[PDB]
Amino acid sequence: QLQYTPQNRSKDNGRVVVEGVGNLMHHIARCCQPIPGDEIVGFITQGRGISVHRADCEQLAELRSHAPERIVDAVWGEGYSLVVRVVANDRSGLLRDITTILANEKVNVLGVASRSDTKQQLATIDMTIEIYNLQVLGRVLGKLNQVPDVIDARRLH
Amino acid sequence: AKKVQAYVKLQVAAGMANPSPPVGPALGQQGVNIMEFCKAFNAKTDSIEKGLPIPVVITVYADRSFTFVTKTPPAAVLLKKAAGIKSGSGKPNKDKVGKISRAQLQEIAQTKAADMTGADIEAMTRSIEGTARSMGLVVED
Amino acid sequence: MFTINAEVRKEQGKGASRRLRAANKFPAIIYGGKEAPLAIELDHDKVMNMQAKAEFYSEVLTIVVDGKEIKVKAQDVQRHPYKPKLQHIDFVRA
Amino acid sequence: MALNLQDKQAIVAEVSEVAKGALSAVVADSRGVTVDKMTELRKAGREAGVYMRVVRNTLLRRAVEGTPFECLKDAFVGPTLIAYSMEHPGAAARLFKEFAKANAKFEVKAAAFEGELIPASQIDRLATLPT
Amino acid sequence: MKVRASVKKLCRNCKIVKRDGVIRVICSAEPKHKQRQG
Amino acid sequence: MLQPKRTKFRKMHKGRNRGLAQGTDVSFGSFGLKAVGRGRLTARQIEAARRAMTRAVKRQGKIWIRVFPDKPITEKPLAVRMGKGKGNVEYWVALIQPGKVLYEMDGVPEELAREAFKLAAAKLPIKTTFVTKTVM
RNA sequence: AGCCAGGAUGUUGGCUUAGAAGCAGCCAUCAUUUAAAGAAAGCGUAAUAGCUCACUGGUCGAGUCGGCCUGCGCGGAAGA
Repeated sequence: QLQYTPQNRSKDNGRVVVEGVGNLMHHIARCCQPIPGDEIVGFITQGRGISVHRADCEQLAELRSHAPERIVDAVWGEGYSLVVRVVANDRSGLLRDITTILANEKVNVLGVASRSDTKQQLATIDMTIEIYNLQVLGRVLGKLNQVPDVIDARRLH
Repeated sequence: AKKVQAYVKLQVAAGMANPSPPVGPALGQQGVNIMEFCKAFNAKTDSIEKGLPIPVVITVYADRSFTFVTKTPPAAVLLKKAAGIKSGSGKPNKDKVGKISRAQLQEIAQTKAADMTGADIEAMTRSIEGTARSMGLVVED
Repeated sequence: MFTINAEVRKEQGKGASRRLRAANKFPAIIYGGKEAPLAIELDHDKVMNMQAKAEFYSEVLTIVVDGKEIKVKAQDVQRHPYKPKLQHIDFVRA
Repeated sequence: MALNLQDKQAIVAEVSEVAKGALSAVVADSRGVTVDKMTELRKAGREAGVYMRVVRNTLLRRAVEGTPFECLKDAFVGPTLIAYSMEHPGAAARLFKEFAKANAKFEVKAAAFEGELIPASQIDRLATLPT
Repeated sequence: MKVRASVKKLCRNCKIVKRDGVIRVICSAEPKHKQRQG
Repeated sequence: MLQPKRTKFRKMHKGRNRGLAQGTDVSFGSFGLKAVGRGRLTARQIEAARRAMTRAVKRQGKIWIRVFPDKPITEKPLAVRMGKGKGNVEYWVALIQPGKVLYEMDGVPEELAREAFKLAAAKLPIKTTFVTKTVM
């Protein structure tokens, strides 16, 4: 029920300035969920604006395999949204421990696509957030990392 | 001179000095004037170069009065210096950050040649290289 | 280099074999090339320490018996189900 | 440590330098400090690179089986700890007095080495430092 | 003092002892390690 | 737990546990915790062991479990008069003959294998012994 | 096995952090003098410093240390 103006934030633009020009309708690529990290070289789709695909990733590379001339780079202008994932030990509240750190977290924790299964203690969380600065994440990761049950805190592409 | 009855190192940079928070206690727990520490750290560093953290073996004699002898700038300091970096590797040896041609590992070595154990100066460089690796740097020499 | 002492076996029954095994020595067999396969009673412990080394299960080995030195190899072994000691050995007359 | 010949890597190394072994001096250093021989190995590692290098190993099993060669007077030099005074670059020279410099400086002391007759002087510090 | 059926070193400064046949892990450090039975 | 999904029959004769099991020599991993005594294993015991063995070495390393329960075990409901038909399979088990290697392990330094296996062995009802993978 | 000593330098290794200087956590883990001293095994601080180990050098005067397979015991062991 805690579930976006960010859908109008890209409309607020300035998130990208492709090859020397901004505005250009673009979006996050579900594969390399870019953030103001290691560049971005947005692909030009025939419709639906630019398909920013972070920078360097198979799909971003396979479009090279196709007709690469469609692809171009982009700076960043001025850092909204991101999907993140952390692995844990089964549960017994070790997920609630995440939920506890989730309670600690300040950023909007949207998609809480939790998972675990396996034949045992392997557990995870497909959390999605609106994190801003790149530095702010590791902080959460560090806050996630106090709990050794939080066996693998990390952002995923 | 008097041994170590209030002798410790330090980590300010260049001629810069004064605060208690970072290392004031080095003198703060001693009682020696922190402002005498300022001007006098410059008694040595009034000519000493910027942002290259140079430690000073505080030398407070067995009778309150003192002197001091800074170390020539640290190897880690002269790597932040020679590498073109500002900080060490994001993650050690598995990645690099700034180059230091061995003529510079050696020049810095000739800084330590009068401030460190040695016989083989390039071996001093071997220490500065392990130093370069541990902190993770563009190893080029 | 690897070398053992051995014996032509007397009775070859399961019983005599078993107790012989209780006698810190155990039956082993050697065959290949041509000779009628020969029963080889042999001391346990020596073989035990000798086998620990992996080379034992690959290299040419020399088995003693009345002075003759056959140069077989370690073809196979059957160990005790839950004890360190062996139980039986098969030798290709390399 | 390691087998006889490996401990001979030590003793044959020592003896290899015993060939240059002229002036003789010893001491049982059951007490000292890293700083002094840090500056002394720094000394040999400065004024003349590597000379009279002392990888001290004083057994009545090493100095003894290291004695036969030269400095026969080493027969009564082995029990308890033993320092190595070796000549090479300026034979029968100050190499001894350097440990006099160390003497006044906490090594407990060089403890009045009896010295031997290979160059000349024994317990006394040499009077001939080359003109 | 523990009187359980196990008893074994609880550091190293703990020590095995067989007084009256009875095993008692005395500990020259932690008083707590002291135990009996074995 | 580790019960077998589906079965030809929902109940089975008590049977006998004589003999020396075939699952002997180390196969997959680098070591293994061979059984020594004789006895049976409730599936939950295997799980208690697996965890109290896995957690012992964290997620690094690898663990094979040579045995499977499958044998059904019924029980008469409490305070029930004899006969009246077979009970109900309360739990599953595995007949374990001596020499039936259980948890084969791999990927970690031997000392660790000794470390964990000692623990899981503590959970187990039957005596055990560590074993190193052998060359033929 | 005890007892003497040393136990360092680059260097307070980096990253991180208010701070890591052996020891917040993540990685490097080489080099120098080396008798020998882990970019530190334990304690320890706000970081420090400090104290002890590894290891090495003295002493001493003979075996000694760690495992395996086994024979008999011991502990675990409380009722009217």
